[PDB]
Amino acid sequence: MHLTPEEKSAVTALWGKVNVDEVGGEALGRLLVVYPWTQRFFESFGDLSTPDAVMGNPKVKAHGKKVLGAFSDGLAHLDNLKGTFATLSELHCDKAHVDPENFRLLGNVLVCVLAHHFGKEFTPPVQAAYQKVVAGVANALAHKYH
Amino acid sequence: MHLTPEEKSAVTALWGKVNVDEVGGEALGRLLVVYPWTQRFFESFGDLSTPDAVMGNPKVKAHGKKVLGAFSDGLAHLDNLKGTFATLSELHCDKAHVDPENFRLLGNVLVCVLAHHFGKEFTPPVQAAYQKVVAGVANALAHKYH
Amino acid sequence: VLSPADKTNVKAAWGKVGAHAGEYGAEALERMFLSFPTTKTYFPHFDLSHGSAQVKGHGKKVADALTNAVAHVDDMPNALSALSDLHAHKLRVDPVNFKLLSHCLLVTLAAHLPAEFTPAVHASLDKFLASVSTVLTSKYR
Amino acid sequence: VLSPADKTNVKAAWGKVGAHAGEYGAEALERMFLSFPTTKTYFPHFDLSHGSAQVKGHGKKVADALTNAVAHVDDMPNALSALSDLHAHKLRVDPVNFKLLSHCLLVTLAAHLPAEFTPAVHASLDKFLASVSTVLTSKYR
Ligand code: HEM
Ligand code: HEM
Ligand code: HEM
Ligand code: HEM
Repeated sequence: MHLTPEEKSAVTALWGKVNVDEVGGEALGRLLVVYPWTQRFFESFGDLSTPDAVMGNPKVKAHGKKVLGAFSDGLAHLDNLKGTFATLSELHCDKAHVDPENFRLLGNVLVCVLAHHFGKEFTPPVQAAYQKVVAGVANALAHKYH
Repeated sequence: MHLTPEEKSAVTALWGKVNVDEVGGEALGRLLVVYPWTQRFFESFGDLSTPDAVMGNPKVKAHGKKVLGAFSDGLAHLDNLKGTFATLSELHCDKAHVDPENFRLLGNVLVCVLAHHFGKEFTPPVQAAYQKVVAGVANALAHKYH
Repeated sequence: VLSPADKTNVKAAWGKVGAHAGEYGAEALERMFLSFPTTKTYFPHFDLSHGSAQVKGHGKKVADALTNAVAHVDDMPNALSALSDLHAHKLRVDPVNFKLLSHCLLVTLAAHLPAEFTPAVHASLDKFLASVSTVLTSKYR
Repeated sequence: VLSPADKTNVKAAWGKVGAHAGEYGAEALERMFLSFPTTKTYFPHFDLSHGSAQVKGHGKKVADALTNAVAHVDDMPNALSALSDLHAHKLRVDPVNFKLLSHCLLVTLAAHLPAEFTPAVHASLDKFLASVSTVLTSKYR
């Protein structure tokens, strides 16, 4: 996590405009749609057969909001992601058995979601800041795997 | 590193039995053969048209010894690979233009060469400790890229 | 493999790119240079400064090639043969970098086509770029 | 694309494995589990302890499939249809993991077939495991 002061202000300024509820549902739904293998964790979510069925699924929306919720908090402790994400890292490993590669896929989807939403405001340099952040978070979420 | 005293001792002890001269030439040569695209940096070496021409090429064998040497010395600063490879990291970026992915390809080749050489001795647990070192080395070397 | 729907999706999205392909190609490059600095090792000879004409120049060539693959979506291996040869034999770009550019291309399109960049289209465009990458890397060894 | 030389190299090497493929399958899994512990996420229902019959049994299964692949080296897509299906629609293992098992397999053969693990044979086996990986992940999306 080599976030220069200016990379950090940039992450923070944009994050101010985000509707985490909405972004969370979009990012998770889009993950399940672009990389359908990731659907392996949600067979209790019901119908994920088509894009509309995934995107509109009340369960996907609710889980996305949760995920992005934890992510936003992560954004207030950029200094200590590993600490911030420790119990969550354990849970994904030990209880949910989620391959950490899943965390990188979602980060990329999230980056595309932010670009989708902010248009021209998501400049090359802002993307570069967010690239470091999603990677920092995936790394923190994978730190307790064994 | 995140090596266990036991892991450190396993690494250290096997290395003591290594002929860097031979392992260095074989590791670099195998690289050029398995992943032919890595030859892009060694055109001045000559004829790398065949496994045979690669494996026999003295320039390859000699660069191979230079590489494993530096590697070998890094094994003595296993608790600060970053600082040991700082200048080498700059060189690779700024002078050689070597994509860090190459560091990972070699690392894996290195492990196959060790298994090749040590048979029985190169047990799952010993490979595990080596995998952490090669990853560690690759990361240190890529650390100063910008 | 690309399905009829995928093909439709791609021709549609790319259709909208129209005349901006060149510029979006340049932009995808800059995004890539900034986010994945390791990709820079392949362009030691370029001026990578912002608004670099070399980058502009290169962005257009990449865009033309993508545009050519869309025009020949049913015969990509043949449409891209020459480019597959160049990459395998001369440039020798490590395969992992294709994924990085692909990614930066998806970000660029998303940032420019909000209405078209639907989940369905996103999935189609991602499979397409993966297929182009596969073709370009097919003759590596 | 596997050259004829490759197909030759592969069949020879695998030929030497013989009655030991099962043990080599089990050993490759064990090495995978220790070196890349994230791979364990796919086997929560297994006893991943050393010498576990679940691991041993699975090792045989994998080894056998490889056998079958070498045998139909000319028609992999077809020889492994069912397996491609299973992985794409049931197991849904992330594609990155295939590279990890492939690597632990090389390491295992190298440690067991010294004379036979020449640079050219090493190159062929790698390409082979790569092709097998491509086949097994071809129906993912
Ligand atoms: C930025 C990355 C992520 C964060 C911050 C995050 C956060 C969370 C949180 C806060 C929970 C609920 C904790 C609890 O139940 O006590 C959770 C559960 C879970 N997460 Fe993650 N998550 C992330 C990524 C993912 C991804 C990418 C996947 C799968 C592809 C995933 C799979 C799961 C599953 C399967 C559960 C359990 C859901 C249930 O049945 O209640 N997570 N995650
Ligand atoms: C274990 C990882 C590696 C280590 C420790 C390492 C170390 C070295 C060292 C010590 C030098 C000597 C140059 C000098 O001091 O002037 C060197 C040069 C170089 N290395 Fe690396 N290297 C590694 C990996 C690689 C890989 C994988 C490649 C490409 C496939 C590569 C390409 C080069 C090139 C092209 C040179 C230039 C030597 C010259 O001046 O002709 N290195 N490396
Ligand atoms: C789908 C992805 C790609 C496409 C469509 C593409 C297409 C092209 C084209 C059309 C050219 C120009 C050849 C000519 O001179 O006519 C080119 C050149 C080149 N590409 Fe690729 N390429 C792709 C991926 C990559 C990647 C990922 C890299 C490295 C990060 C790369 C590195 C290069 C380099 C170094 C050149 C030579 C540029 C020069 O010296 O002018 N390419 N590519
Ligand atoms: C070289 C490529 C691979 C081959 C040939 C292969 C082959 C097989 C075979 C033959 C089976 C058993 C089918 C049956 O039970 O009838 C299987 C199942 C399975 N494979 Fe794959 N596999 C490969 C790669 C992987 C990888 C890399 C992973 C995960 C890291 C994996 C995860 C699984 C799992 C979890 C099962 C089911 C285990 C059980 O519940 O018994 N496979 N595979």
